[PDB]
Amino acid sequence: SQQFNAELEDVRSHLLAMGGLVEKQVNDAVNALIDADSGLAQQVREIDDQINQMERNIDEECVRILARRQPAASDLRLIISISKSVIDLERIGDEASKVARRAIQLCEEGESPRGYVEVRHIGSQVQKMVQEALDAFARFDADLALSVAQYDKTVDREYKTALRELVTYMMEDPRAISRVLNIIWALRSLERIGDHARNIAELVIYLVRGT
Amino acid sequence: QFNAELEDVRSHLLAMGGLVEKQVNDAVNALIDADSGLAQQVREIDDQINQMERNIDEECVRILARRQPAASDLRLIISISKSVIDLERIGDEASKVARRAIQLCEEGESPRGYVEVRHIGSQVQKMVQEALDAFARFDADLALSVAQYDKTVDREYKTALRELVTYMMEDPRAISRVLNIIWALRSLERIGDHARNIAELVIYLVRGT
Repeated sequence: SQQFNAELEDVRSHLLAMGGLVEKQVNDAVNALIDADSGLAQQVREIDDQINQMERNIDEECVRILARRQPAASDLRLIISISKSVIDLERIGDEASKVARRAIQLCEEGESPRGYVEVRHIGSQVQKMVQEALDAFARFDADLALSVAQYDKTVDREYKTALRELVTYMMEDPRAISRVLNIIWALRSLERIGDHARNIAELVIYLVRGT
Repeated sequence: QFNAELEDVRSHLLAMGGLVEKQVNDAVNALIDADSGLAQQVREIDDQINQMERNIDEECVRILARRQPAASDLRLIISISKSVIDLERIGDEASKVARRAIQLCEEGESPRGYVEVRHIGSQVQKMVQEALDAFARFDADLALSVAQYDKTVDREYKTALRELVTYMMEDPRAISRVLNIIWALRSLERIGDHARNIAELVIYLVRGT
């Protein structure tokens, strides 16, 4: 041991580094959509490969660590929280990358007459949820983690009311359907990003509380 | 010991996979046939699926508690735990398809989309069955064929969407019904990505990368 806990901090810090890269993808995707910025949107998709390769590198790392002799219960909880959470980070990065596709599409089609304030609002919240879940993991802080998980309720709630606004608007202005659907798909991806931040928070709870 | 609990966990996985395939089949059929009873069946199983997932995940964690496994054994258990998340996501997307089927029963049938739902639905159903069969037999050839087919589903989804959108502008009164077909199609495409994910676990376990 006891350099087993070095290699353990190394995989913890690799998680954090992945999370940081993914959080920046969320930031850039949202800005891309709002700013009708194709270049920024493409830059986000091109990161998604590095993110997938980070996830693979972390999974193998968890494998090697585990392979060396049985971990104590708390350590096992940590490795398990890491390997499940890189899946969440990967799915966050993939959703970011879908938002960036919507961004490009809206550049081609013209802006939606509705939904930008909602995208920005939900996006900034869900990006916060990601920072907080990572900060919570980084500090074994199951208090913060709990509130993240709880805030997901209000995000899903905001999503359903924005959907209402946007569907009823589509029925009033059918010419805008293609553009409104793009905002709606982007909002659905932002909601999922918040669902995954919540999952990573719940893993931090399990890690800390033991359950 | 490992061999025994591995077969235990593998045995629960295959049962879970079997229900989920039936869920997808029931949910696609519910939509095409306007059959809300069958959609109800999809939603019922979904609770069992989530149970199986939780159980299977606990078993994996206990197995990881126990030994010190060879790397290759760790890979396998970690991949099993991943694959049950995919199976749960598939189950959940099937439930969404069922919900859409119910709404459509209420609204009367959409003027458009059922041909594409049958088409994409049957392909994605096949992808799941093959992904699971490939996993059951560690057949990496089959796995790779599944993963690569996803691109054609995504392509078919994108052309279906374009045509359904333009149709909704030609006929605004169908908006609510057509949106339901679109949401269902979104779930099916998602089911395809999850079958692709399971097939890719097989490729990784067999070929390394």
